[PDB]
Formats: sequence, C-alpha cells, structure tokens
Amino acid sequence: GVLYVGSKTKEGVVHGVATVAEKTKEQVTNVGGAVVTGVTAVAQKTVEGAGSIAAATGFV
Amino acid sequence: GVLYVGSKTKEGVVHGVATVAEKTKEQVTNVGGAVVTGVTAVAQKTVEGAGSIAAATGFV
Amino acid sequence: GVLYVGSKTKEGVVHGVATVAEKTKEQVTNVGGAVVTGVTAVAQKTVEGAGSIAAATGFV
Repeated sequence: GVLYVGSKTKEGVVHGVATVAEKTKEQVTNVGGAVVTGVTAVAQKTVEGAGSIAAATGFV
Repeated sequence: GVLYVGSKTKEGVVHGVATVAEKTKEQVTNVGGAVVTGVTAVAQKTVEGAGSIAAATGFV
Repeated sequence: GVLYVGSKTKEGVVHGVATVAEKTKEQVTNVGGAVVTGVTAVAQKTVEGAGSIAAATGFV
C-alpha cells in the first residue's frame, strides 16, 4: 500500500561527475595483473551488488 | 501503508563529484597485482552491498 | 503507517565532494598487492553494507 498525490519524488539519482584529468603517468612492470580503472558511476533502486573490482594471483 | 500529498521527497541522491587531478605518477613493480582505481560514485535505495575493491595473493 | 503533507524530505543525500589533487607520487615495490583507490562516494537508504576495501596475503 503506497499512494502519491502531486509529489515530486527522486530515488536513486546521480547529478554530476567531474573528473578532469591532466598529464598523469602510470607504469606497471613485473606484476600479476593491472586492474587500473577510471570513472565509475552507477544508479540503482533495488539491487544486490555494485561495481566490483577484483584482482588475481601473481608470480615472479 | 504510506501516503504522500504534495511532498518533495529525495532519497538516495548524489550531487556533485569534483576530482580534478594533476601531474601524478604511480609506478608499480614486482607486486602480485595492482588494483588502482579512480572515481567511484554510487546511488542506491535498497541493496545488499556497494563498490567492492578486492586484491589477491602475490609471490616473489 | 506513515503520512506526509507538504513536507520537503531529504533522506540519504550527498552534497559535494571536492578532491582537487596535485603532483603526487606513489610507487609500490615488492608487495603482495596494491589496493590504492581514489574518491568513493555512496548514497544509501536501506542496505546491509558499503564500500569495502580488502587486501590479500603476500610473500617475499
């Protein structure tokens, strides 16, 4: 049971993501894996998870 | 039981993410894994988790 | 049982994240894993967790 009358509702809203980058430098050497990412923006209302960032084993 | 009448409701809202970067330098050497990330913005209303950042075993 | 009449409600709201960086330097050497992250902003109303940052075992 739920009712709305003239209601401005906002659920799970994202407003603006500014990620102005510059002259960066990211070097990777002799690793098991590079999992470098960037901008991650998600909008949800009813879920069982989100953005997952997982690595794995390495060896030298 | 829930009722709204002329109500401006805001649930789970994100407003603005400024991440202006510059001349950074991130070098990785002889590791089991690099899990470098960046901007992570999520908006939720009813969930069972969020942004997960996990690594894994290494060896030298 | 819950009722609203002309009420401006704000639940779980994030307003502004300024993370202006500069000329940083992060070097990683001979570790089991680098879990370097950046900006993490979440907005929730009813959940069972948040942003998790976990590492894993290493070896030399």
